[PDB]
Amino acid sequence: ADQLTEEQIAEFKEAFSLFDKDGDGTITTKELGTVMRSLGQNPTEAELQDMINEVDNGTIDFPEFLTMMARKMKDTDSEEEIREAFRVFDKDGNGYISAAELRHVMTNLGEKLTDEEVDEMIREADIDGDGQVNYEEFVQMMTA
Amino acid sequence: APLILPPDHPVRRLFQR
Ligand SMILES: [Ca+2]
Ligand SMILES: [Ca+2]
Repeated sequence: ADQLTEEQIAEFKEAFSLFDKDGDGTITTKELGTVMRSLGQNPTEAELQDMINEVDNGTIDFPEFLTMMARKMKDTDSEEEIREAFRVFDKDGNGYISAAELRHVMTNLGEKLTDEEVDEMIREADIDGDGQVNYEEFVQMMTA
Repeated sequence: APLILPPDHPVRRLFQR
């Protein structure tokens, strides 16, 4: 649905090559950070190291960089949709999701499950054992 | 009539068992 425009890709290319010391087209972890800070963000040591190893020495070219930027777009869109869904699942707006609320919303979404199956999903996502699923437990449940 | 969710929606990915 949501994809990178030609304008964004061109800007990513200019930010990539602006901090590429050689003409190889492959930047390091340290150079990747400067690129990120030029794009209005501020990742840390581990974050930069996790990003560079997710798209494969510790160096990446632009096609791999664009892949990483696309995944960021995919993740940030999923993050808000999960945030959107939580407000929908939380029918009374108390900040928690009961088994009754889960079963009701699932019905409207063409998902007819037994009362036992609903209890299982709640039991599976309930970490602190309050009986209901809050936002933190909901994110882990949706991310998987 | 149930709601129609986009294929790239996390909720539909929750439908997957
Ligand atoms: Ca609730
Ligand atoms: Ca809980």
